[PDB]
Amino acid sequence: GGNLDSKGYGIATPKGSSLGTPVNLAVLKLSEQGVLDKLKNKWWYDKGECG
Amino acid sequence: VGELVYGKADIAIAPLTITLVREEVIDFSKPFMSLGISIMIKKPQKSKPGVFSFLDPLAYEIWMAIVFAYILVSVVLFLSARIVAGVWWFFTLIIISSYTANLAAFLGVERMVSPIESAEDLSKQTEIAYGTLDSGSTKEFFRRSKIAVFDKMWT
Amino acid sequence: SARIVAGVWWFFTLIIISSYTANLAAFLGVERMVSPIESAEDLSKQTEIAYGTLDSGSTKEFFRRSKIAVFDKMWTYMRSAEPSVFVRTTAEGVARVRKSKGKYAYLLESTMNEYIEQRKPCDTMKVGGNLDSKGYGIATPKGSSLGTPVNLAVLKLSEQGVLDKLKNKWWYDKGECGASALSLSNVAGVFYILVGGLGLAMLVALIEF
Amino acid sequence: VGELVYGKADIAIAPLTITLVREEVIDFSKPFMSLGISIMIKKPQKSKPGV
Amino acid sequence: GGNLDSKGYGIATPKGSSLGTPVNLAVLKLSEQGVLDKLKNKWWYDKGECGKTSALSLSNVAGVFYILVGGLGLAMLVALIEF
Amino acid sequence: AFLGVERMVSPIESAEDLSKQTEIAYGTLDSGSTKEFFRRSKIAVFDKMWT
Amino acid sequence: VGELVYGKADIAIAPLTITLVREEVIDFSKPFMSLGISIMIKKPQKSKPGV
Amino acid sequence: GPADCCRMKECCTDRVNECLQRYSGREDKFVSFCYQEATVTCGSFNEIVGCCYGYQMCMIRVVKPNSLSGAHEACKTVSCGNPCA
Ligand SMILES: CC(C)S(=O)(=O)NC[C@H](C)c1ccc(-c2ccc([C@@H](C)CNS(=O)(=O)C(C)C)cc2)cc1
Ligand SMILES: C=C(C)[C@H]1CN[C@H](C(=O)O)[C@H]1CC(=O)O
Ligand SMILES: C=C(C)[C@H]1CN[C@H](C(=O)O)[C@H]1CC(=O)O
Ligand SMILES: C=C(C)[C@H]1CN[C@H](C(=O)O)[C@H]1CC(=O)O
Repeated sequence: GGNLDSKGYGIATPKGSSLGTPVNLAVLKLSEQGVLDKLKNKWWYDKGECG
Repeated sequence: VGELVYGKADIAIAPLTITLVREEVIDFSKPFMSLGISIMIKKPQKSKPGVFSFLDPLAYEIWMAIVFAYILVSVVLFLSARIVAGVWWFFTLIIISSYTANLAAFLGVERMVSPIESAEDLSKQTEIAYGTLDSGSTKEFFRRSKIAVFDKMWT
Repeated sequence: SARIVAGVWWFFTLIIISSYTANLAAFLGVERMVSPIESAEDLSKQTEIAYGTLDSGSTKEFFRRSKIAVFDKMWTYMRSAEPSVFVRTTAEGVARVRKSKGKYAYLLESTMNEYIEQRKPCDTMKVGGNLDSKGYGIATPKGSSLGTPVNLAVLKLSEQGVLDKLKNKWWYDKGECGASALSLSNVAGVFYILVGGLGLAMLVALIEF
Repeated sequence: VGELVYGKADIAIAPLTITLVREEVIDFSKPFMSLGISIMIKKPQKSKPGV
Repeated sequence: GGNLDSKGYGIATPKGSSLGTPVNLAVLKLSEQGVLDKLKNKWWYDKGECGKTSALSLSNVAGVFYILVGGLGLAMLVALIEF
Repeated sequence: AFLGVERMVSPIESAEDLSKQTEIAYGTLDSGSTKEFFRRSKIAVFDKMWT
Repeated sequence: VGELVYGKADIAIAPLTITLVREEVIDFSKPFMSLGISIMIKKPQKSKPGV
Repeated sequence: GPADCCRMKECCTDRVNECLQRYSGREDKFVSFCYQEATVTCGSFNEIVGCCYGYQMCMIRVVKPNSLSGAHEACKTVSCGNPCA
């Protein structure tokens, strides 16, 4: 069946940390470049043992 | 989250679900992965064709119609006969050929049955027990859920 | 003498009925045929079906800035192709999909696609998965006081299911489009000639007696 | 985005896609809806096959 | 059929020109990088307009029609030799 | 169905098909121009194969 | 190649693949033979009919 | 450990030059060899391109035997072009 709710994971940083915005823009860049997709496909599917 | 608040760690990288309670204390980067609470069960053995897989390649309408046609031809013969036997032969010929071909297109389905098609159905039955982790965002979701179904499930 | 006649005719009608059976099997195979387009890649692999995006916006820019192969090739094709595959509005693009007899494909965000797919005349559909995974958002000027309250609010609405219920309200609930084998029509004709034959049979039965 | 940057509007609520280019100039709230680039065609019709 | 001989084109430069070796190394780079391949595919194949069949044939049955008419011919023959 | 299955199946067409399946392992020499080609290759398919 | 650069041999005649890396160190004559990277597999068994 | 651009370039020219200094009079012949070694030592974003391509081409087209010093001095400021392609 479908999903009960729709949410997402995330990288967490202390409030007012200097790393926060760089991390965010990094996640965005990785998102558009397809690095995240390729990564999930790497770990989840590509080596997939079922069929 | 704790290590983050109390400064035992500068950053947190993990399958950490974004929640309002965590967003109040910490900062979440834009989500790097999408997910949702879903249901996992044991895959059933194939349901087997059954006898209905034989009535699949020929619609019920064609069976009813061929029966009515059969008795109609019978009552016609009851009352010259050569063209009846010929037309009937042509008819049954076209039908058996069409069935053979369509059956060939149909083959096996080999599709397994699904006990539960959605989350609510679990709420409607006590036969299949279900549960979540001892802690985490899913359990907390069920706990705080003000929605009818999820409320019942949590109860 | 008559024996070889019956034999030859029997062989003839045998091969013919067998051949008919087989060809019919091929046609039902044609209806059984799947996957005209199963993926974004297939559009990249074929030049027969033209495809395009909006004149501007995040999709076109995604294709422009994309360094990954398939989308790159697609962008090259789209920019180079004439007449322009780009449309001014979403409704224009959809209209082009409807008018093109399936010769034109429209690249648009999952939302708009699902919504139009749920709207009459209900002649359009979304094929395959999504090219990329992203989301919408409420935008606020940098350093505004509204940012954190708005964010926490969107989170609240998310966990409360308000967003879900809202989409279900606007997309599906108001949707006018609604939620195997053995064609009856094809057999209907042979049924008609059957009834006709029985009619002629009654005719002969009457003229005799 | 322009109205927001040049301060003619305090907030923007619309199907605005999150992009790195937009995330650099303005601030995006956590996504309230998920989507993706998808392909649309005309559904084939098997109706009225005839005799 | 196949090709009669196997040869190639090339970029030509005057003997002792400074451009020769740079041009050569450039062509090698483009070759290995797949630039030549993609270029050829661009101009030749990609825009190529010339690019299985469920349809009827009257022809396949024609042979059996011929053997039918032949059989009827033999039938006429036997019918004649009898009478 | 049997007769169909016999001819219908195509084991391999091009390298891309090799890239798309994990069932049939594939490889090159320990050294030489081919391995180096795959290594230096920035082209999608060959890149994937090399990885 | 080594023997050619360091002068242990005056010429090299062999199935030596032309590469830019090798063209930088040595001089290649026009190609005397054409080739390309290709795929080799085991040919499927023709028939094992039985009754 | 980022390799930047400029550091890579100045490294490239420097290693090429220092290498070509070892071959006197054969300088025009060994340009590609020394460029290969320089690309190895300074690293490259694209293996085929090398540390600085435009400098390599400039050297190849300009450098004549014994003309090393002036040729390099002229070629080291030149645009490297696209390091990714
Ligand atoms: C633009 C990209 C950087 S991205 O979209 O953020 N990340 C890509 C990644 C695959 C992804 C894409 C989309 C989503 C996503 C998940 C949920 C939602 C809605 C339904 C709720 N938003 S929320 O953030 O979970 C909530 C707690 C308010 C909207 C978008 C989550 C992750
Ligand atoms: C594995 C655990 C306990 C974590 C992982 N994700 C959820 C979280 O990030 O809270 C938890 C799972 C869950 O709640 O079912
Ligand atoms: C509908 C339009 C013009 C908007 C909506 N989202 C995209 C955006 O955020 O620009 C645009 C669509 C697109 O680019 O495909
Ligand atoms: C047979 C060998 C080891 C040689 C022949 N040509 C390639 C070469 O010139 O490097 C090598 C094979 C290869 O790596 O494909």
